[PDB]
Amino acid sequence: EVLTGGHSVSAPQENRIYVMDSVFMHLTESRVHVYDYTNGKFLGMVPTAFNGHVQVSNDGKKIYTMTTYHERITRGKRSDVVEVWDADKLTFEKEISLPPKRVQGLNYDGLFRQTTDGKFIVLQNASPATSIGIVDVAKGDYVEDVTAAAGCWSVIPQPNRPRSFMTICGDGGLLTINLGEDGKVASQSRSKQMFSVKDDPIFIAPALDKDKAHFVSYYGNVYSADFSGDEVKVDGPWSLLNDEDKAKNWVPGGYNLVGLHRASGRMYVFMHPDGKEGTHKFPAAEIWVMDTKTKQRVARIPGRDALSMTIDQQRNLMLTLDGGNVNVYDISQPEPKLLRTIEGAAEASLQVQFHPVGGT
Amino acid sequence: REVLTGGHSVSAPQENRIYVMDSVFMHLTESRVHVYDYTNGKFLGMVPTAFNGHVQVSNDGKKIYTMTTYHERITRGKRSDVVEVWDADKLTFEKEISLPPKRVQGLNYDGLFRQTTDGKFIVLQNASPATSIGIVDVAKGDYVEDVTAAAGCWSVIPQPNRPRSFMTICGDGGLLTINLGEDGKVASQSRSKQMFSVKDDPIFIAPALDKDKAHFVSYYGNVYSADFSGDEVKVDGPWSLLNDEDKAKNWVPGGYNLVGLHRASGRMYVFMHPDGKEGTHKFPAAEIWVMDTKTKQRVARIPGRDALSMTIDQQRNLMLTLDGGNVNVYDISQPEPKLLRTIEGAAEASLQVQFHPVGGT
Amino acid sequence: HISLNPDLANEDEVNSCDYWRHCAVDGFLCSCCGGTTTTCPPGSTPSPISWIGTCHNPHDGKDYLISYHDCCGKTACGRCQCNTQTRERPGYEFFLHNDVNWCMANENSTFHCTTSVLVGLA
Amino acid sequence: EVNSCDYWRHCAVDGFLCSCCGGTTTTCPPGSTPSPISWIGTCHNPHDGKDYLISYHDCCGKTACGRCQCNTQTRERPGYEFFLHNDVNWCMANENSTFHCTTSVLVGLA
Ligand SMILES: *NC(=O)Cc1c[nH]c2ccccc12
Ligand SMILES: *NC(=O)Cc1c[nH]c2ccccc12
Repeated sequence: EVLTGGHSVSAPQENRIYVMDSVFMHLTESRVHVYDYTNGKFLGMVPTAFNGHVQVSNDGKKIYTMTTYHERITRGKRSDVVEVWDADKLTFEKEISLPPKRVQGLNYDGLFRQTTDGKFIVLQNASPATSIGIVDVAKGDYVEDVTAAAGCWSVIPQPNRPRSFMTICGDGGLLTINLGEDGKVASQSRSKQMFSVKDDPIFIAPALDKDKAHFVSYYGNVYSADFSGDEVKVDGPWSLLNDEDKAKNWVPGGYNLVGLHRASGRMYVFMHPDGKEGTHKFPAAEIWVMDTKTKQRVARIPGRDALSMTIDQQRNLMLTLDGGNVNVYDISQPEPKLLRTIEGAAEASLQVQFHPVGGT
Repeated sequence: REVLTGGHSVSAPQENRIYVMDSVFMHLTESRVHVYDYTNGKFLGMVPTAFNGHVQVSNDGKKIYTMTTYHERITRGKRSDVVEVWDADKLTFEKEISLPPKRVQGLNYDGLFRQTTDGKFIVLQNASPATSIGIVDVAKGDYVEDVTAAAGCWSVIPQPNRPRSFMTICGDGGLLTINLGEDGKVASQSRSKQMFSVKDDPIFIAPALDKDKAHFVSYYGNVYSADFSGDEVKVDGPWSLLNDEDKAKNWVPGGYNLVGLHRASGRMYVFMHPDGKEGTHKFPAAEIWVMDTKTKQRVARIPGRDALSMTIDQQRNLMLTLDGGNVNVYDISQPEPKLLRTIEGAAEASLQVQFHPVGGT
Repeated sequence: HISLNPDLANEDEVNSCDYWRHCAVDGFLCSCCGGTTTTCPPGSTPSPISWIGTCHNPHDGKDYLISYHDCCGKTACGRCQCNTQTRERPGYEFFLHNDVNWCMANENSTFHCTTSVLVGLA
Repeated sequence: EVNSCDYWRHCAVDGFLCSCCGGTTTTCPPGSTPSPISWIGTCHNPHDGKDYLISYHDCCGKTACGRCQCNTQTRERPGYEFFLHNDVNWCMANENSTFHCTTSVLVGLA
């Protein structure tokens, strides 16, 4: 026998999921673990140094990582980068230099995103002053720094436009940025106030439809941003809670804590009882399934102590993640059905993602 | 009201400190040294050591030396093997000394990263995979040159009766002695007669080191010795650790840094387990045996607590043992060791603990 | 006033995630890492910036402003991990937010440990 | 059975089994590089009763796989018999020496 390298991942792209392991106890050795959701098989990994972030290109061909290096790890010059990796060979291809202010923090989806057309990576900076950075993938360059987004946080792409995204601002409204084909800001707009920052703060994680996004609040309300036009129209609140729910103080909690099944309009939310100040990141006692058209709950199931989720539209799947274990659900019907649990998928993960299959 | 400040020294005095080298094998690029107070189990601080660090304390007690590997982008880019000098009391980085890119990457046996008795030279194992011994001039902050005479040999046993001499174990079953000049280059060398049969009675590399002799234990529970009191090394052995009853139950040594010598008494400490056979030489200790090396008899046996590595302090008559995660503290001032406490969770994956030096001139 | 002076308290109390002033700590308590509540472990550097908030002191019944500075430039301490969230808010209220590395502007941003510095009455 | 530390070919593995890491016994996980050098073990085949030479090449240049850690020591010897020794990183001479996992390559009969 002869040991060989150069091999590709053994399972088709459509089977693959990506568990971003922060490895917080040893955060300089964060990595992405690649699994087959159909059978729990470990397929490979991508190293991501200190507090990596990850996404898969919309066309499914590449993995993008964002990380920080120093010449001697704990001393020496800092280098913040995006890296492009081949998705099938799990090999490094190119490094894109960033200014030394990329966000260092937990793996919310909205810190490291891309335009719908896949041509630009859109990332959150904090120095601690905030701005949004734009990377041109083809050119391998940082091309724009959106200072208009000062005091805002996170990136919500608009799936109905090629190079548009929104961010949540300190006024409780949304800033929309439309990039030109060069990755520079082509236009922008600011919504009316959507939510009260002081009285009903929202979780940043969107339940993202093709032309609208929903957000849940610390108190269990729902707000919406409709971007079917150039100007975003905002509304809310409606409550997730009926009177019985209120009596037990049910509220949302988690990190990447919501999802939307676009074909049905069902929104999935991690919930727990006995809510009070300080419980907004508690593990899920239940997953609630909400009909966003009727503004009413349709189902509730055990939460398995999950903290983060993600949805695959075309196979009607939901993954949930408790920090270490990934649960795979069929959501083709209103009540989710648990298919399997992948144990020990990570030591400290708050983010799982499917390999994209929908193309650009 | 309050202000967070840095620049502080370790809170407990040097004589209370021990160093647990945590390989963190599951995340080996974030290995580190954990500093503990052995008197009370208190965590005192730490030194980061990147990929598969090694550590020792300067003989004078002022500095911590680490050896590690960096790459420009960790898993890609140019390699830099280094020794770093850290202040022991501030646990701060002071200086990097560049090494050629072949420092040993491996488990933390003491003999891979040592110093001359006079403290002037760091003496380390290289493997490219060709083996040589590297010499670092601490005063100059320089790598001197490879000791190429040590090809086919492994590990460094300093001679505590000479300022700048050490030995290494060779693949012929003998010992090679190297005497450095004041510049850290080889001034002279010598080779002993065969001490042990490599094929028939391999020894563990860990020495039970006295001022002028070293003892080694074998995979089959024999004891060999190298006496370096005279001009050239005199070798002998085997004598057996085992009596008939021991042999009948197949007791043999096992572990990593698995032996120790209490110099003033001549007591040798060794981790042992029953049902020995091919492949059991790294098994955790069922027992610690205490041998009188003059009488060649066992004087005590106590539970091993699944220990794998140990170290001895001559100045306080102590033995530490380590099971990979927990440190046991023993008083060895009498033939039977007495367990004082266990420090739980001192490391995730450590095979080496060391005292901060006190005295020792 | 023992409740305001952690160095005078039982270490077991101060090293607990339930200690009153640790009400929005996400990270390893520096007092378990070779430092104290107000001193970085040896060889780690205070952050010049931090998240902030108020915590209620049940011992004297008053509310205090806390600054949750980090110590930086050493790898993760690993001891006494806390994830308390009282009055914590998302990154659109950035200085109340604790899911970011408050070592982010240090000379070396590697996160070592975090603590709770008492600024004064709220 | 091949993902178990007790599989007969794994008799001198100190490391993570590459077959649990997205590779196989004779192929590195994607994006990890074989070592040109290795330690060697002599392992007994329980089926045919014969001893075989196994070459424990590593896969390198990615951080620790963390799965299926083994520490078997049949016929393993210290570093003065260097190519029988498994307490060193056999990635040591690779372009990137970071250790990922260990393979168990059948060379042939002893
Ligand atoms: N409070 C802190 O600065 C520690 C902390 C909490 N979340 C993260 C994420 C990345 C690095 C450090 C972090
Ligand atoms: N078989 C191997 O190369 C894995 C291994 C076993 N011991 C060590 C120590 C350091 C690095 C890699 C190691």
